[PDB]
Amino acid sequence: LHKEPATLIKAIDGDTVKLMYKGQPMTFRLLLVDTPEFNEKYGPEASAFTKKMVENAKKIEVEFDKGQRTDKYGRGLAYIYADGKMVNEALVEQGLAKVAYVYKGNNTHEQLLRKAEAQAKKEKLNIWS
Ligand SMILES: Cc1cn([C@H]2C[C@H](OP(=O)(O)O)[C@@H](COP(=O)(O)O)O2)c(=O)[nH]c1=O
Ligand SMILES: [Ca+2]
Repeated sequence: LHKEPATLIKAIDGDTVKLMYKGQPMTFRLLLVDTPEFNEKYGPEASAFTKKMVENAKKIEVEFDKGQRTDKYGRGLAYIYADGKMVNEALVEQGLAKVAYVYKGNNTHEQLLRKAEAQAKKEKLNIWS
C-alpha cells in the first residue's frame, strides 16, 4: 500500500470526512472501523476527535487497500493519515470506534487495528467503559 496526498474539505463525523483527492471532492469512509452515529452515545466525541485530528493536520494522506476503492454509496474507502498517524487506528486506540466491516480483500490493517482495540478494551475506554 501507499500514501497519496489529499487536503481536507470538511469533517463529517467519526468515520467520514470530505477530502479533495486528485483534485476532486470526495466523501471518504474509513476502512475497518465503525464509530457511533452522532445521535448515539460516544458519537459526538468520535466526531470531535476525528474533526480535531484532520483539521489540525499539516498533511492529510489517503491509503487505499487492495480491493474496492469506493463503496455502494460512492464513498471512497481508505485509511486516512493525519501527519503520519492513522485516523482509523487513533479512533480505535481511544475506544471511539470498533473494528468492523472487515471485508476480504480490503483488510490489510486488520490485525493492527485489532491489536489497538484489545488495548482500548483493557483500559476500558469510552465505548468499552
Ligand atoms: C466501511 C465500509 C462500509 N460499507 C457499507 C456497508 C454498510 O452498508 P449498509 O448501509 O447497507 O448497512 C455501510 C456502513 O457504513 P456506515 O457505518 O457509514 O453506515 O457501508 C462497505 O460497503 N464497505 C466498507 O468498507
Ligand atoms: Ca458509523
